[PDB]
Amino acid sequence: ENVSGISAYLLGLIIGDGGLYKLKYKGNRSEYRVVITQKSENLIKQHIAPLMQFLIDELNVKSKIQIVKGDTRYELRVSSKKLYYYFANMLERIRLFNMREQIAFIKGLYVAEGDKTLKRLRIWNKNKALLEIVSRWLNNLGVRNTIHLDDHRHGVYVLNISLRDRIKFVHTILSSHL
DNA sequence: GCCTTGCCGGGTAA
DNA sequence: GTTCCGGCGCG
DNA sequence: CGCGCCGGAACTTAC
DNA sequence: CCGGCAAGGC
Ligand SMILES: [Mn+2]
Ligand SMILES: [Mn+2]
Repeated sequence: ENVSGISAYLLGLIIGDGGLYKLKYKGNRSEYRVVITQKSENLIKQHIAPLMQFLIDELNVKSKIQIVKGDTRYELRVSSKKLYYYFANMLERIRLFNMREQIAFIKGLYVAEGDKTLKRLRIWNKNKALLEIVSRWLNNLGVRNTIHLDDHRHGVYVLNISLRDRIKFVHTILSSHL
């Protein structure tokens, strides 16, 4: 719906700056976690949390949105087997995202781990396969780009968006909210 | 003269 | 970013 | 007994 | 994520 757009953006945040955790505790206890971390308390509570809350209402998830305070970051957390598989299944089908979903996800991923000086347009990730997919999406949207290994210390790849296509990128991806 | 982008080390924000 | 812990609830 | 939500926070590193 | 540097090209 418009639910798929919000979902693809949240998944961008999750993959970029959080995670999907399937945990096993003694014993045989368990937990399923949807997590976004971020430094800014305002960003988490006033922009990210209400979008998550909208999604929770839509899916009739009964879990609550937890915000947990670490010293270097705020952790938004939903403890929910259901929300978990929802995103986990959405991730494994990522190659089939429609255009509204691609744009939302790239935006979400850029909010998490894009170059925010905008002097340059770059996305960092260890996951080469994920970048190659975002690369294909950008090329279809008329945004030229390149991928290479940027940091040999942690195996981090960078996707570099050609500043030639700067204006089309900032308007189609960053400045579109649907 | 200037824009672009690969390189790579510091350390904040994951 | 990831994975411990102790807690509790529930059929 | 087995399993899933809560509330941390220590622990680790990818941006 | 940031940001200084340096090499290629218009
Ligand atoms: Mn990341
Ligand atoms: Mn981030």
